[PDB]
Amino acid sequence: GFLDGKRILLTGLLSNRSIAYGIAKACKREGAELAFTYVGDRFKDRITEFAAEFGSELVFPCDVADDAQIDALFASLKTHWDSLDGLVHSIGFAPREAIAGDFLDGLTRENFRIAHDISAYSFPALAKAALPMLSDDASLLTLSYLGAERAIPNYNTMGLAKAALEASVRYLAVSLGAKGVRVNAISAGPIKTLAASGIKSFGKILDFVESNSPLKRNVTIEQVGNAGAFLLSDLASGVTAEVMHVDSGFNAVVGGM
Amino acid sequence: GFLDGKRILLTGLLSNRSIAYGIAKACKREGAELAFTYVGDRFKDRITEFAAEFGSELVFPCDVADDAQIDALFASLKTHWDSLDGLVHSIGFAPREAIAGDFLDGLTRENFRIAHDISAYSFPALAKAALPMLSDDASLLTLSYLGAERAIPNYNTMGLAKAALEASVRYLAVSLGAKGVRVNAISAGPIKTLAASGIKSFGKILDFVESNSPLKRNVTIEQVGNAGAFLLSDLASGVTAEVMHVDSGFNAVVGGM
Amino acid sequence: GFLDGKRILLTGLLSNRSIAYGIAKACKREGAELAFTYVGDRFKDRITEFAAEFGSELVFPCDVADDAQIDALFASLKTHWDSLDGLVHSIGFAPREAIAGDFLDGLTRENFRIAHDISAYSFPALAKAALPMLSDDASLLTLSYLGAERAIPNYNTMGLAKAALEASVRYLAVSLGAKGVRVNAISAGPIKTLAASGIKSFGKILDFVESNSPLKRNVTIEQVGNAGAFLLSDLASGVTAEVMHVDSGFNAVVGGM
Amino acid sequence: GFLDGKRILLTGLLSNRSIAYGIAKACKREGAELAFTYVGDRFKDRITEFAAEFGSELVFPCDVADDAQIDALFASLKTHWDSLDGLVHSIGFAPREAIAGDFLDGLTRENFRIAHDISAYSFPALAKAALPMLSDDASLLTLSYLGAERAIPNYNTMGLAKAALEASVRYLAVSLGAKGVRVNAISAGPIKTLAASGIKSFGKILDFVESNSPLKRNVTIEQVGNAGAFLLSDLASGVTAEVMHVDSGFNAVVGGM
Ligand SMILES: NC(=O)c1ccc[n+]([C@@H]2O[C@H](COP(=O)([O-])OP(=O)(O)OC[C@H]3O[C@@H](n4cnc5c(N)ncnc54)[C@H](O)[C@@H]3O)[C@@H](O)[C@H]2O)c1
Ligand SMILES: NC(=O)c1ccc[n+]([C@@H]2O[C@H](COP(=O)([O-])OP(=O)(O)OC[C@H]3O[C@@H](n4cnc5c(N)ncnc54)[C@H](O)[C@@H]3O)[C@@H](O)[C@H]2O)c1
Ligand SMILES: NC(=O)c1ccc[n+]([C@@H]2O[C@H](COP(=O)([O-])OP(=O)(O)OC[C@H]3O[C@@H](n4cnc5c(N)ncnc54)[C@H](O)[C@@H]3O)[C@@H](O)[C@H]2O)c1
Ligand SMILES: NC(=O)c1ccc[n+]([C@@H]2O[C@H](COP(=O)([O-])OP(=O)(O)OC[C@H]3O[C@@H](n4cnc5c(N)ncnc54)[C@H](O)[C@@H]3O)[C@@H](O)[C@H]2O)c1
Ligand SMILES: CCCc1ccc(Oc2ccccc2)c(O)c1
Ligand SMILES: CCCc1ccc(Oc2ccccc2)c(O)c1
Ligand SMILES: CCCc1ccc(Oc2ccccc2)c(O)c1
Ligand SMILES: CCCc1ccc(Oc2ccccc2)c(O)c1
Repeated sequence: GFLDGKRILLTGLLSNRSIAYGIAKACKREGAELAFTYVGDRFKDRITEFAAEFGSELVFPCDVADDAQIDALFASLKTHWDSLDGLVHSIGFAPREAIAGDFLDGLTRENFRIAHDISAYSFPALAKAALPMLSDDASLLTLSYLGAERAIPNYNTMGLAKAALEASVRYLAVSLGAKGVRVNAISAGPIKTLAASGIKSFGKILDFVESNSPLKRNVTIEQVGNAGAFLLSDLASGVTAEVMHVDSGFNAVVGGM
Repeated sequence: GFLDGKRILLTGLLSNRSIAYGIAKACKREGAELAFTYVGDRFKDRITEFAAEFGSELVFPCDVADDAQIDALFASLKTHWDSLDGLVHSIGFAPREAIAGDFLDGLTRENFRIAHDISAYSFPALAKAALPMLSDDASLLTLSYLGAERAIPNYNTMGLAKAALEASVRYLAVSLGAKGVRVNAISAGPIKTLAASGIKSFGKILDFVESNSPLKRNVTIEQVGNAGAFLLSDLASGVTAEVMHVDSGFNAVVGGM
Repeated sequence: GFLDGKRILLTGLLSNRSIAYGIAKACKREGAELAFTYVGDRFKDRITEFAAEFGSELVFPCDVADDAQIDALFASLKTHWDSLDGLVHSIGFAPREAIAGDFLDGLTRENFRIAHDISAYSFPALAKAALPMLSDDASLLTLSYLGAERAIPNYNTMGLAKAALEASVRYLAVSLGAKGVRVNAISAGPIKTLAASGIKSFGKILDFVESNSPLKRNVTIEQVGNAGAFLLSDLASGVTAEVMHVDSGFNAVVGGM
Repeated sequence: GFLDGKRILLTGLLSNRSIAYGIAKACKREGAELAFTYVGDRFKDRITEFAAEFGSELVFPCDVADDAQIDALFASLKTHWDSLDGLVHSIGFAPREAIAGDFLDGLTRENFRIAHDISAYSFPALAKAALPMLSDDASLLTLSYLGAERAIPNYNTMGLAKAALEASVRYLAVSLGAKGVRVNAISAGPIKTLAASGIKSFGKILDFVESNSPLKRNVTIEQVGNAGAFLLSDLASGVTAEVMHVDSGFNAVVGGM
């Protein structure tokens, strides 16, 4: 398939409901060879299974909060893979206050810092840290959300991280485009994942979108998985710096009238 | 491949440099079954060859300026294909004055009318005219340009057609999304085609883009072809109402500084 | 005030609820000198009153559908005013089918043509037709709507006109910016006017916006009037090609969740 | 004038070339009553003059890096002013590496943190910290740049801060819009200020924009000053969550072809 022989490092695979999960399936299904990351020694076992399920024996710890691990990650990886062809950044986090209720009520220098550190900075951070072993046709891909461009209830500080993340996509594309590397983001629709547990009335949004999206249905990690494989592949060799909505077209309407 | 067994009607195939040409290759290459259109009886012979080259024997006249032919087109087609799975609208035109030099100098109620009739109206026109035989996973795809969103020298009235075209994409996605139909547009970078002959200093733009695009190179009909196949395919089953830039990332920078 | 001595031609003044009405008040209130247009001989009397109410004795017929009247308009005007300092385009229209119910159900080559002729073409049409007597600090201003950028129920074909109109703003700004002329558009929120009678469930939208706008209220022609004066004024001497939302911030949220 | 009797706190006034300077002039000129901030005890003297020049005797230290001073600021201010009617955030900063040369070359967890802390977080930070004494017609205004939406050479990490800042504008508008408070940003064109010294080839950009802007000229702090007075005033009572370009229309074109 269109990923035959491509070596892709996937982050953010946590459950079988993870967006990163559907992207692994879609990649494996297209010939890709995969490697994975996890956070903390207490997940080391779960990711090892998941990796086995995709014929991979490569699992690496990486707390994107630690310069040390990010650097360790690519040193380790280097001994197994000669070069890297794809990196998937499926990483987000915000203190629980910062994504609950009133925007200003959850705001503090600390929450802001953390949400931006982990959800925004980490993406170009990993990029700089892969630059060395990246290939010439290589493709980076990150996940984002409509909340970066429009005020969504409860999203709050996540909204700002995501705006910064999407700006980094553009600055990455320019920085790495010289070397033939492409950088893109997918803007996904609401999908019930672990991370999604912290968005109160997530159920309200999900229902709303199913009512008003042009396609009148919710998206799935397979749909998102499928678009990602594309962007990671050479079919998308003319596509860099894009932010691609995959949300049954929801961004495009004004719903509920 | 990801288009196995899909039946796709392609318009705007004129030369072997046409965008519609690269999209046919990409589709055929992915298992698609193709049908084509042409304008005027004096091209009837050329399109028949082209169709042969993609294992097709289906060629149909269609001047999108004529309600008659647009209707004839889908009546004819109906006797061969039971249903339609994909339609590609690769059609643009503007009187030569309207895309030369000063915007206001080429402006006249007549030019405006024509450019909008042919380049914009025709897309949803064809859609209404296919609605009857369209399938449930069907996908519509049109071509557009960055000049719809930013003032490009010489583009002029084409700029306005293209803004209207892109708006129709959204209204189409809503109208047809109920029936499971997806509608999308690709925003292509500068490609030396016959239509591109009418843009003076097209050579200036093309050179500029090659200098300043993040990927530092120009796009090709194969790159555009490849993205189109994707959008026409069920890989993009979560993607509707999108306008997808395929231009080495050019929209995303500010060049020449 | 900030319009002292500026001579401004206003179109689209039909009732005392018209957007063009609130812009006249705001302009007069700021020292402006006004002139007005009307359509058909059977409104000649109403506009004459309205003009009196703003200390003006200048009323001119102009069916923007007729090259003749558009030209007559500025010939006439020229004998009274030596030069023009501001033009307000407050003109929209679409056959009733084209803004009712299903998008595709109201679509016909004829409706499309008409809505685009009157709502879109007319703006740059008038501009070319004023170019001769326009001054160096002159400012053009048109009205638009959020339906140009996102699919709104019932808006339909008006959506496409408005996208083309907004593109013309950019091409105008480039064309006339050389001569010091500025061109801008205001994107207004829902306001109960005569034109708004043709949007079924306009009452539904208006209520929705009042519920979900960040400011939690609907806009008024005075609010729109006030922004327009600004754009027409030399306060906005650094502002061209802008599309300025004036809608209690509605474009910026995702409502109803 | 349109700011008669309004009490506005201005930050970021550093030189007579400051953007905040032109906004003070424009505000004073329209009837406003002003108060100012400064950073560090070694500027205490300069701001005191500047404040005298606008008939103000209110100057307050505020390192937006310190929770302490931000809180002190509004406690102090409270004893002089009963309530606040306008706040201007004219604050930006990034380590010199982060805005020099290659994006990835200037990237470090620390630079990112700092640029986001000072340029992005500080705006809603100040807002929460003013909420108590803010009035019902109150208006917040921040400064931003086109680099938030498109990759500009050298801007780099500033690009991301600015994207986050502009997202905060939307989330602010929603949070404070309930209480009648409006929140807006101005996207300014290149202006030779102290902060602008750190952008290498700033002179290249400034020249480029003067060549290609629709108005064919650069903007000035008076032009920006004038737009800001507007947004701070009740003329803009229908305008919240907007990001208003003031850049001779530069965002709207594609230059250099
Ligand atoms: N759920 C949705 O609807 C949705 C929509 C759009 C985007 N997203 C985005 O997609 C991404 C994935 O979220 P998800 O929905 O698949 O939920 P998920 O929980 O399955 O994925 C989140 C991942 O973030 C990882 N992560 C958190 N902190 C980390 C750290 N300090 N270092 C490294 N990794 C860390 C978690 O381990 C987890 O694997 C996120 O970036 C999120 O913003 C989710
Ligand atoms: N080269 C560029 O960078 C570029 C970018 C974006 C979109 N396009 C678009 O793609 C399409 C074609 O591009 P192209 O470069 O191959 O131009 P092309 O001239 O080489 O081919 C386009 C085809 O549209 C045809 N056409 C004209 N009138 C028609 C009608 N009434 N009915 C059906 N077809 C008609 C033309 O004759 C031509 O065959 C157009 O829609 C154009 O707007 C070109
Ligand atoms: N209410 C809304 O929310 C809203 C929002 C944005 C823009 N508008 C726009 O502002 C303008 C008018 O709004 P309105 O609410 O006052 O509608 P209105 O009907 O109350 O007044 C608009 C005027 O345009 C006039 N017009 C029609 N054909 C004309 C022609 N050939 N030449 C000159 N004028 C003509 C109408 O007759 C009417 O007098 C239109 O451009 C419309 O698109 C309305
Ligand atoms: N120069 C331009 O072309 C331009 C264009 C668009 C936006 N801007 C933006 O406008 C704002 C003002 O910049 P400027 O161009 O007027 O230059 P400026 O130097 O005159 O203003 C910058 C201000 O930021 C202040 N500041 C820096 N660190 C601070 C801190 N730790 N705490 C509080 N205040 C601090 C400085 O004291 C200074 O007063 C910035 O936010 C900038 O991003 C500048
Ligand atoms: C609103 C649903 C969309 C969405 C859901 C979950 C998301 O994942 C999060 C959310 C907050 C913090 C960390 C990760 C997300 O980015 C986007
Ligand atoms: C730089 C030229 C970009 C471009 C070239 C050809 C294009 O196709 C045309 C051109 C003119 C009229 C109608 C359709 C186009 O849309 C855009
Ligand atoms: C919710 C309605 C918004 C709206 C109302 C009236 C408007 O003015 C019209 C309406 C229909 C046709 C032509 C011009 C408008 O543009 C937008
Ligand atoms: C490129 C010119 C536009 C611009 C110039 C100076 C600016 O001010 C800065 C820049 C970097 C760090 C801190 C403040 C700015 O935001 C935007």
